[PDB]
Amino acid sequence: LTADQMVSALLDAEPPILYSEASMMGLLTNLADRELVHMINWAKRVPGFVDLTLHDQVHLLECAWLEILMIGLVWRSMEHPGKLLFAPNLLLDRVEIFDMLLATSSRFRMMNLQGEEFVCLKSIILLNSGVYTKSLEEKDHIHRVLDKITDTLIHLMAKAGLTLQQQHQRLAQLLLILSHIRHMSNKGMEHLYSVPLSDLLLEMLDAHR
Amino acid sequence: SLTADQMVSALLDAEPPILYSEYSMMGLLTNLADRELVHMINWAKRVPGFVDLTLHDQVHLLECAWLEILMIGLVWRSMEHPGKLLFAPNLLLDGMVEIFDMLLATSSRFRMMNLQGEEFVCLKSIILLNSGVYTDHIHRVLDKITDTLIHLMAKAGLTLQQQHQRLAQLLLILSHIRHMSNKGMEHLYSMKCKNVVPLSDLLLEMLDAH
Amino acid sequence: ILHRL
Amino acid sequence: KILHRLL
Ligand SMILES: Oc1ccc(C(=Nc2ccccc2)c2ccc(O)cc2)cc1
Ligand SMILES: Oc1ccc(C(=Nc2ccccc2)c2ccc(O)cc2)cc1
Repeated sequence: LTADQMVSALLDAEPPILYSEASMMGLLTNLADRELVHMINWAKRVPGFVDLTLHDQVHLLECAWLEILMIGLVWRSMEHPGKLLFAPNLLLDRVEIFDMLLATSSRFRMMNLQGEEFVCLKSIILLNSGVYTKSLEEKDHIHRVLDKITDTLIHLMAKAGLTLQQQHQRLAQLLLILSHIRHMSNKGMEHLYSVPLSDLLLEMLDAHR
Repeated sequence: SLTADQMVSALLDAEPPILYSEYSMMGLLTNLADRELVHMINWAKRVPGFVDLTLHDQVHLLECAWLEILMIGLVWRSMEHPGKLLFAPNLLLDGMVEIFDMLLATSSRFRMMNLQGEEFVCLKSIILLNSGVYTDHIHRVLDKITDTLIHLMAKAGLTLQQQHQRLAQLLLILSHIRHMSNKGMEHLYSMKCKNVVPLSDLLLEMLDAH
Repeated sequence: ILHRL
Repeated sequence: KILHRLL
């Protein structure tokens, strides 16, 4: 597929924004449980994901599901400084994880992240977060797709009028954010492992054990 | 104010030495890590832009990145020895086993990409400055290391398309290194509480920031 | 569950 | 702290 065609696919494969119904975590747990169903269908619509073996698909979703939930939250919370928009009817206020999420959303704001860039970063997380942990061609498949998303990201920056120096700088700035997203995810699941969790959410938690 | 070639030379120069295991398994690793940390701190102060930071910003970056920096070093040393991890030249190994597989998978990645030492020192610099930037000068330095990485790739006769792709697959490694670190510290904190194999004083302080 | 979906 | 000392 082409870059413009790749962007198009991700943009209308995009999951909807859901609404909210101890009680705080109960609401977030419920919200996350319904989002996961839409995430799975979104993942299957991510180009290259269905080409992977079924077990390889489960693994990628088990590793990245909270990352994907958090990069979504961070995106929704962009235009609302000092607050986190878990749902349009559920915006939270001022804990360490909360500060990091807020700091991440402020970074996207200051970088003025685009929706086309956002859907690429999210697809990258899906494919990359569990790409490492004989089966080597599926791994090579994911890399070639990751390379395609990379080119796609470069295309967008170049299309909007950015230097070759600015393209690689913004590329680095965005990809380094994912490191924090991974960090916020790991700290998040450490808290969730330590409010009733749903059956699907229990399975997602028993992949990080 | 430094050039790319000056940046690279400065980082290969401040490169910490490869230590040996003073020869229970985690005891040897804990001891090895503790000695490496002393060399890491002096390496950090020689990383361009780090000394310009507040002394309280320096402590913080080290507290967040120390295990990442340790693990990316291990992964680098284990490159030419697939299926095994080279903690020390005299300590080569074959709930930590999950972390081992990830470290092994990361080193296989670097070998498959044929990571260069000049790229390695840049990545290690990036980890130090980025892993705790969230929680304007650091960004400028991070941008400088980015341009520095591009320079190295370009100088090796690599496509502009190949540069953006290699730069990407390199920075996506750091996400895994972050992951391995977070999982590692979760394990190290358990061993402290279960009072199995004692962590050193400096290593205890590094743990009490997470 | 994830496999079923 | 020990970390501040070695700096
Ligand atoms: O069981 C839970 C509870 C909370 C979360 C989320 N946030 C946290 C909060 C604290 C720790 C970990 C995750 C979350 C993030 C983004 C969303 O779009 C929806 C829910 C997910 C699952
Ligand atoms: O107290 C410890 C024990 C082990 C480690 C290491 N990593 C692990 C391994 C398994 C679990 C947790 C950390 C490690 C990594 C790289 C080095 O150059 C030296 C030691 C560090 C400190």
